[PDB]
Amino acid sequence: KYVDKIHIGNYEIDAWYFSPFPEDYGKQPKLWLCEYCLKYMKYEKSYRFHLGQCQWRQPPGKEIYRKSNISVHEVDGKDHKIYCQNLCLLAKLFLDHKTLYFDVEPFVFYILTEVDRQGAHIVGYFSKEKESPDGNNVSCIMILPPYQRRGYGRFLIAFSYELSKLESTVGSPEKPLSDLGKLSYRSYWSWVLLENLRDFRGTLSIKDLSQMTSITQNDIISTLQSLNMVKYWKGQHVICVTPKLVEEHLKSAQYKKPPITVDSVCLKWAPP
Ligand SMILES: O=C(NNS(=O)(=O)c1ccc2ccccc2c1)c1ccccc1F
Ligand SMILES: [Zn+2]
Repeated sequence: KYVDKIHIGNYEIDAWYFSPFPEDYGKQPKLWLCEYCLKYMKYEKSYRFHLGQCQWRQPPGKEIYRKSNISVHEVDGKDHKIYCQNLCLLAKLFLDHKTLYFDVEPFVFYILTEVDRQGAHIVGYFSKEKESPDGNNVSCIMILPPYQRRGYGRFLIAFSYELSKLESTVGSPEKPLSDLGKLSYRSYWSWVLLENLRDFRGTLSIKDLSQMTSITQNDIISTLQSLNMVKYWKGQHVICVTPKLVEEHLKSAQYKKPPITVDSVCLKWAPP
């Protein structure tokens, strides 16, 4: 009755949540998605026919990042409506709190792919309001289950701050965050802040850290609290940490997997 399993690329993936594909699509045992155009289909036969015919081998929009075989495409919801609606219905299978699937025009979508000889394979994405009244620099972020916990979520979170830095603005993801989203942002913020506290030497204040990283002061402060690296004095949070304790944290298991890093030399972007 609801869609409970999809086939995309060479993956079969079980759903985590309800997504409002049309009812007739839910009745089938699996929904079959083209991994390049994200068209959803009811039958293995319509899928195989589509695979032989569809000419797309990467997302639409502009390739604003490419380094080796990792790419990001910026897709404006106005310009590529059906692709963006297909993407938001795919995403809602894995996101409990996303509420927007059809009214995609106010958004831009950043699609992460891993490229081989056959084409550019979707890993995940984040959407971003073109104008955010609350200064959200991500609306929803989703990594398909077979790619989770493999460094791609860290990449996309960093990429969203690389956009904010080019916009000279701070930003924070829209709440609520998933359980894995919370842990991922906390760990990302902790790494970034701890690296800056090692590097600039050298009394940076919180407002300094916010300008260097585009992380809001509130998210810097909550992170520093979790790390016990702030004192409070006459109504003000103040950084309080030794170079040794910064190094103890940076040496922890949390930060030991080799990251896929955003190389800003490979990012081609200016404010929309
Ligand atoms: O797949 C994910 N997270 N896991 S991850 O491997 O990309 C990751 C995420 C953040 C990290 C921060 C510091 C050190 C290593 C980190 C590794 C993920 C899924 C949904 C939403 C956000 C996410 F980030
Ligand atoms: Zn297709």
